[PDB]
Amino acid sequence: KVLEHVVRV
Amino acid sequence: GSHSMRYFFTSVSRPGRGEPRFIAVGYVDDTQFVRFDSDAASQRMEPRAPWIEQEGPEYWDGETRKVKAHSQTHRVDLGTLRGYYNQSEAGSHTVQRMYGCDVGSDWRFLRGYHQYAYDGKDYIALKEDLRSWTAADMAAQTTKHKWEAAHVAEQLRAYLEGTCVEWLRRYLENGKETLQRTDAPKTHMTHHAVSDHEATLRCWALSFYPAEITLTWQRDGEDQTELVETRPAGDGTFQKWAAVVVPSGQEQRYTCHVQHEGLPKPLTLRWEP
Amino acid sequence: DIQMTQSPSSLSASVGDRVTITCRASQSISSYLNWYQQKPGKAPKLLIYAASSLQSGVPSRFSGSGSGTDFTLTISSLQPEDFATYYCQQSYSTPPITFGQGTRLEIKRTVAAPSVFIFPPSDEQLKSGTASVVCLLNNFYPREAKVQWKVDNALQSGNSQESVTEQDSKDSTYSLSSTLTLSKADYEKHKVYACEVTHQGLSSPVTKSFNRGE
Amino acid sequence: QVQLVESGGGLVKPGGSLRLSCAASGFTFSEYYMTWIRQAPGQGLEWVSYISSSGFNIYYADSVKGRFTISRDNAKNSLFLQMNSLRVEDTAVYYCAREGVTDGMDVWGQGTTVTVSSASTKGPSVFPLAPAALGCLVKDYFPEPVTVSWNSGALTSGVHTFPAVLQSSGLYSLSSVVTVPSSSLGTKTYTCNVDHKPSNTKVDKRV
Amino acid sequence: IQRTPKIQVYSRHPAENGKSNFLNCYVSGFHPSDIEVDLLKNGERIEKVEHSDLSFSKDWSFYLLYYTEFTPTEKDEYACRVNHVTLSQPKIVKWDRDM
Repeated sequence: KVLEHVVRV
Repeated sequence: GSHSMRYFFTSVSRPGRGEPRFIAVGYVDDTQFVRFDSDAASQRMEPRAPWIEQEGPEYWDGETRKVKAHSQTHRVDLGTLRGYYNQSEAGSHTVQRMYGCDVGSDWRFLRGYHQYAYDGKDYIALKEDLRSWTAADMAAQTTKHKWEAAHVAEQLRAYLEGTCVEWLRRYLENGKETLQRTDAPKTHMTHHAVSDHEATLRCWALSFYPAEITLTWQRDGEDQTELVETRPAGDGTFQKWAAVVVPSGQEQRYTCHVQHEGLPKPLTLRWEP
Repeated sequence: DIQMTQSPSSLSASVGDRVTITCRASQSISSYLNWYQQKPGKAPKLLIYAASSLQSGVPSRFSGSGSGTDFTLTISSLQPEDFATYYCQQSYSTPPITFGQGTRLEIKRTVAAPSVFIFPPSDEQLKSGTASVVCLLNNFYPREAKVQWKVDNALQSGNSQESVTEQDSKDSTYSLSSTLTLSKADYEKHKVYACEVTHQGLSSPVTKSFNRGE
Repeated sequence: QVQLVESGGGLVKPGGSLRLSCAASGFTFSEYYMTWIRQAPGQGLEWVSYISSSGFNIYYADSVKGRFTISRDNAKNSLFLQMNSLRVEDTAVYYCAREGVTDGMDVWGQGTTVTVSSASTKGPSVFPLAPAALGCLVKDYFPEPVTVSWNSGALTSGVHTFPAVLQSSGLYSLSSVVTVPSSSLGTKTYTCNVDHKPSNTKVDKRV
Repeated sequence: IQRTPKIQVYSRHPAENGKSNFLNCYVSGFHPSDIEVDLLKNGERIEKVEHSDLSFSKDWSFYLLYYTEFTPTEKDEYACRVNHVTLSQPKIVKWDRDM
C-alpha cells in the first residue's frame, strides 16, 4: 500500500 | 528468495499549459501492478495485474485518495524548489520520489528506502538506520533542518517496518503462481563472419525471470566484449545477449558462461559448428 | 514563540467589494502560513495553505500571497456567505503553534440612530433585596455606542454590564442593553436615575430619566 | 469519508477531573499527528496540546503544563485528553484537529463544551420590565441555557433576546424585549414564556 | 544533467517469416521525460503503436517500451524513429533480426 501523505520540502 | 515492493512518482511542470503532469507506478519484484496518470480520463488507480483485481472497492478508493494527496504535495514542491534555486518561470522541471521495502527468504524486514530528486540530481535521502537524512546541497541542508526538527523519519520508519512488509507478504500470497516463479534462460549461440580474418560470436539468453542475470566470456579460462542492457520481452520475461570478435579459426577457444538463480548449476556454452 | 499580528480587528464591507486582510509575523516564516474561516457557532475550516494554495472545494475568488513576514488574504467579490472570522496560523515550528487574534467581517449599511428606553426596577425584585435598572438601545448602526449611568448627576462606574446582539438578518442593525445593579438601601438612598447615550448617528448625547416613586 | 467525533465534555467543579475522547474513522489514524485546540467564550483559537504519529513526542502549552495529559491508541483509533486540577479559566470549547495532507490542519472535530464552575443548579427568576417597548428580565439561573418565547410563540416579529452574561456571583442572567404599537399595547396583554430544562422550571409572567 | 537515449529494436519471439509476432523499441537512459518515438514499416509510420508507463532507474533516468504487432516478411523492412531534446536530428535504427 501507498503512504497516507508525504511532507513538503 | 528475496522480494521487494517499490513505488515511483514523477511530476513535470508545464509553464503556460495548465496543471503539471503526475505519474505513479507500483512494482512488486520486476512486475508492475498499479498505475495512476493525471492525463487519463478515469482519474483513478488502475490495476495492471490479474492477481490485484480481486480487491474490494474500498482498496481502490483509498489508493485514489492517497495518490491524489501525493500529487498535491508534489505540486507545492515544484514551486518551492524553483524558489530555492533562483530559477525563472519559463522552463519545465521535474521532481521524482521513490520508496519501498525489502524482505528476506523468511519474509522478514531487511531494508527500506526513501529518496527524492530534483532535475535528475539527488536532493535528500533517508539513511539506512531510518532516523537521519543525507543532503548533498545547501538547499537540501535547509530542508534537512526542518525535517529533523519535525520528526518525519518517525512516520517513515513505522510505515516501512509495518504496512509495507505486511502488504508485501499479502501480495506475494495472492499472486503466488506468478510472483514466486523462476524461468531458466533458453540460451543458444550464433556465428557471423567479419570479413577475411575475423568473426563475431553472439551468446543469447531469452525469456528468463527475474531480470538479474550474468553473461561473461572466457577464453581458455580467463575473463575478457559487447554487452546490451537487459531488455523486456513484453510479456513478463526478459532478454540479453553478449558478443565478442574473434580471429578466424580460433573459435574453439572461447566459452560463454551463464549464471541465473533459475538454474541449479551455471551453464557453459561452446561453439558447435 | 512567534507572535502573529492581524490587522484590522474588524472590517465592514458591502456585497461586491474587494477586501484585504494582513497577517504580520515576529520573525521570518518562509512560506508556512494557513488561513481559516469560522462561521458563528461552528468549527474552523481551512481555506489557504502554504500561503498561496487554495484548498479543494473553495471558490476561486479567494487568494493569498506574501512570504517572509508580511502576508495577505484577498477576496475579489464578496458574497453573502463570506461574512465570518478569519485567522492566520504558522507552521514554521512547534511548540507552540500560534494563531492570529482574528478579524471579523461584517455588512455595511447607512447610519441609523438608536431608540433609547429605560425601565424602572419592579417591586417584585425590590422584595428580594436587589434593584436593577435597564437602559435599552434599539436598531442602531454602527456598533460603536457609549452608555453612561448617572445617579442624581453622580457619574457611576464599575457596576454595569452590556450585551449586544448579532447583526440582524433583515436590516443588519444591532441592539444593546446596559444593566445597573444596586442594593435595596443604595437604591432607596437616591432619587433620580438616568442613562446618557452617545452615538455617531445622534446630533447630541440623549438622556432618558425617571423619578423614584413615580 | 474522514471525520472526527468528540465526547466527554460536561459540567465540573474547580479541582475536578475530566477525560475527553476523539474517535476517528475513514483513514489510517497511526500516520498523522493530532492536536487539541480550544476557544474561550467570545475569544480566539488557542493551542493546547500535541502528540506525534507514534506517540514519542508530546508538547503542552505553558498554561496547561503539569495538569493535562494527552495520549493515543493507534489500534482502536482513539485520542484522549486527561484534565486534572481544573481552573475556572479552562472553560472553553475543545476541538481535535488532524494534520493536513500538505500543510495546516484540514480535518476538525465538531467540538465539546467544558464548563468549570462552583455553582449549583438553580431555577430562574422572571421580573417584568415596563416603563413603545417592554420585556421581561430573566435573572439568576444556572446553568445555561434558557429559551424565552412570547405568547406561546404567537409574537415573533420584534423580539430581541440578548446573550446571557455571567454575573460576579457565578450565575447567568439575560433580558428579552419587544417593540409594540402603543395603542395595541393597552388593549391586548403580552406574556413571556421561560423554560429551563436543567432545573425543570416553567414560569409564565404577565407584564 | 541531460542524457541521450539508448535505443534497441527487437522482436518478442524468434522472428519467423509468416508467423505473427511483436515489434519492440526500447528507449532508456534519458532525461528529461519528453520524447517522441515511432515505429516505421518501409519508412512509413505505423498507427496502432502502444507504450508502457513512465518509470525511472536508480540514477533517475527514464525508460519506455513501445510495441506493435506485425508479421515478418522477406521483403518488408522495419525501424524505429526517435527524437529527443538532446538530439540535433532524429535517430533511425533499423531492425536486424540477428541482433
